Amino acid sequence: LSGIDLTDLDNFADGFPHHLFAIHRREAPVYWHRPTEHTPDGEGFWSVATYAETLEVLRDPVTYSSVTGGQRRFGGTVLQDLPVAGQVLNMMDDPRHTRIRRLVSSGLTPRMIRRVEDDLRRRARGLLDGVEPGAPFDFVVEIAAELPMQMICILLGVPETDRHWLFEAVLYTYALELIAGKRAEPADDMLSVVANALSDAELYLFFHLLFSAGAETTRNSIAGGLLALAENPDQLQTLRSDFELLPTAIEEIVRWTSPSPSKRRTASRAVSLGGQPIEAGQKVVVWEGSANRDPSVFDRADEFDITRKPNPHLGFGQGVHYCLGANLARLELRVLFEELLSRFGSVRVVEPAEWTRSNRHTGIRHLVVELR
Amino acid sequence: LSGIDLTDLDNFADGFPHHLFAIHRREAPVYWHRPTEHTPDGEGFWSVATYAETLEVLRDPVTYSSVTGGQRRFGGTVLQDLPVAGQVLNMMDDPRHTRIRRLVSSGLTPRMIRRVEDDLRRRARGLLDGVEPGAPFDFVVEIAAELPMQMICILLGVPETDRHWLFEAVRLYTYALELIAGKRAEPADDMLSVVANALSDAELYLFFHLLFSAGAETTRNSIAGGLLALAENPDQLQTLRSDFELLPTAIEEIVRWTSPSPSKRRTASRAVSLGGQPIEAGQKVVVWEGSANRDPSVFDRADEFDITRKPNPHLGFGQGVHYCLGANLARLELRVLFEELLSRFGSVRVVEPAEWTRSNRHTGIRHLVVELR
Ligand code: HEM
Ligand code: HEM
Ligand SMILES: O=C(NCCCn1ccnc1)N[C@]12C[C@H]3C[C@H](C[C@H](C3)C1)C2
Ligand SMILES: O=C(NCCCn1ccnc1)N[C@]12C[C@H]3C[C@H](C[C@H](C3)C1)C2
Repeated sequence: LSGIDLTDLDNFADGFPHHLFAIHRREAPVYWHRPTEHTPDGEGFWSVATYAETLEVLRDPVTYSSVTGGQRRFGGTVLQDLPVAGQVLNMMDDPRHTRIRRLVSSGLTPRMIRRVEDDLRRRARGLLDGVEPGAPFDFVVEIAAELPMQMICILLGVPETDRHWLFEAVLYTYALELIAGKRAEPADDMLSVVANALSDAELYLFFHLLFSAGAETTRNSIAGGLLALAENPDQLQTLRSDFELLPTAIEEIVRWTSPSPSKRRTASRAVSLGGQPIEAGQKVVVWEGSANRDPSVFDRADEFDITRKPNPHLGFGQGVHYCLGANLARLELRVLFEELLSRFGSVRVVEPAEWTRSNRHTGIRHLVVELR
Repeated sequence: LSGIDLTDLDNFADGFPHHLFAIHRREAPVYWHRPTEHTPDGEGFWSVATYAETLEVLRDPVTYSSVTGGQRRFGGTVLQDLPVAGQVLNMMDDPRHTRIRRLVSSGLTPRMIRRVEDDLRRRARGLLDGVEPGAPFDFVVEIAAELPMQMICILLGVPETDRHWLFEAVRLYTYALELIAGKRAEPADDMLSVVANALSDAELYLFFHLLFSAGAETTRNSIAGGLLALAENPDQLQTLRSDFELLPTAIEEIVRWTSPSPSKRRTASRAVSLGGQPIEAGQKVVVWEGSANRDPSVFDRADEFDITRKPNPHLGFGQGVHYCLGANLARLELRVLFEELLSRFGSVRVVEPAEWTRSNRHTGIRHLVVELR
């Protein structure tokens, strides 16, 4: 561990480095990672690689704050200190977090869910209908990105005409206008619900939180799922032959892909974690991408198994900040794989996957496939 | 004023709308501007167009906070509330403001000012030597942008080889964080090192951008606007070019006239009256130095450009505790550029109408096509 820099992004250029986290889990489940030239803020942090200790952190939001602690001016939930701490739902503590989470949730109505589902089924059908069997194409650009971006446009009440403003961005001006329109005439969408309850800055952070959940996190689960099934063709065949297995399979996709593999917190008081003495103000990073392959908890943790049960993965978090979009993500994955696997039992990856170079997101930038 | 929206940027796309602000000074020096669809946050604000009241706000930083007030979560010094309030020098209050201000000015050493000056003189001479007389060219892109960007690169300690990251932004984020890390590893004789080695990466980046803004936006705009004004006033151009002893007075007039940073926001921290109106804690207050700088109660012939204007107690660099730390650097940029240009050229023709930036926070020219002879 002394020689491994978890802030050196070159270690993440080829995917999540499971082999380095095996070392971390074995040698030091909780340890103090000194800063290097790559480390945000020039400051060390506690690094947590195992499941039980990761959950200890997640389940104690008072001790392990999503805002700040000690004399630290601001923290948040990424390793770099950010002044947006406190001002966006994921970087918020109680009592404000409970209120705002209730407000956001109030906008995820049964009708919105059906609106998303109806659009997703039509769109996924159309996209998969236009695939040329056996012809190579980039699955990330042509399919994986499109579906969840349209979902988030529907949640945010972005008119169909204006969705180009969002896509081209993967903006501020358009979002502020969209925000002012909804204050003017409230509309039946989540951006309207939050805008008519907050500053424009807070609204824009919310906007980007969800644009990120779709554009990035959900897209990455989709592409990663296709790659995992491509690597496990026997499992692909089993799954396509009985979609009753799909909900269980989707959970394994999220555990395996862990698209959001790390979180930061800030200790608010002295505390002992994994036998280590944490001080008020210090940064703690948990690695759900490592917890999710902890062999203390998951049998054959380094194998993809679409039947895995139980599957208590931390891919959508755990506790008070648990992913509000978890079921939307599941719905995207379910519909996409129904339409894809109904059509195609052969998935060949024809160039090596190109990964995003990040320790905050595990994502595939390009995945060139042929479907038959 | 009932039919005027000072938050509608269509009103600022052609320069600062001096006509609207003459109406504002006449009708209601201080008044409550209701929000429109263009108004940040959907919230009204007090708008302050006259010199006396502008000055009064600037000079009372306890009442008129640069952070927040009342129950408001965060404010800052633009109309939109920003969560960077409290975390960058200009959006800070005492006691932290004083500490950080002194830190930053400790880096404006005589040797740094010399480094800037020696570079400026060389580059300004190079650039003007390169001009083809009579041939049209974009003064903003070719000259007015270049000089002050080089200045702020010197202040922040950006190696000449990495200066393109900044020019191409006007990728930078990533570069700035590596530059910050390098100043922590190996302290250098520059302003960024001084601040880095006294703060989070965020805070340092916000400081980096503050100075970057100061150079690439505000100083650039003074230079381009100063040339436009001289072009519009050719007799004064001639008088100036005959006697460079007039330059210091002229430069103050350039700053008054151009008012490159023509508005500021504050947040009231307590109940107070301004211009005979009651302000309550939490309420936004926007002052318009661009307007104050043409208030006829203070400036004779206020709507006329006069290079000899004395006195000239303009608010173009602020006033009170947040007064521009770069005032002498901006004046130096202006002085060298106009020495060098007016030495060579007594004829300045603007050949395409000026293209203005669309903003009520900055008054600046995006393109200014000139011929010099
Ligand atoms: C496969 C896709 C997704 C994954 C893996 C994922 C993962 C996560 C995780 C790990 C957290 C916990 C954050 C923390 O502990 O600090 C979270 C929170 C959150 N997610 Fe997702 N997410 C996904 C999709 C979405 C979608 C589509 C939405 C759209 C509604 C969404 C909205 C949210 C929100 C609003 C939070 C913050 C909840 C709170 O702090 O109370 N997520 N997500
Ligand atoms: C013609 C060019 C410039 C103009 C018109 C200008 C204008 C201003 C104004 C109006 C303020 C007051 C802000 C407030 O009251 O909220 C200010 C502050 C400031 N200026 Fe400039 N500026 C110019 C160039 C520069 C330069 C070249 C620097 C480089 C050091 C600079 C550095 C600063 C700093 C650091 C502050 C904040 C000081 C504080 O908050 O304590 N400015 N400037
Ligand atoms: O914090 C997140 N995403 C959390 C992890 C991914 N996710 C999103 C929803 N479910 C999972 N995103 C932002 C995006 C912008 C705006 C704010 C603050 C900074 C900058 C980061 C939020
Ligand atoms: O606040 C200013 N500029 C003040 C007026 C221009 N100026 C600068 C120095 N003298 C004059 N700039 C920032 C630039 C970035 C980073 C912080 C906060 C936001 C976003 C705005 C500062």
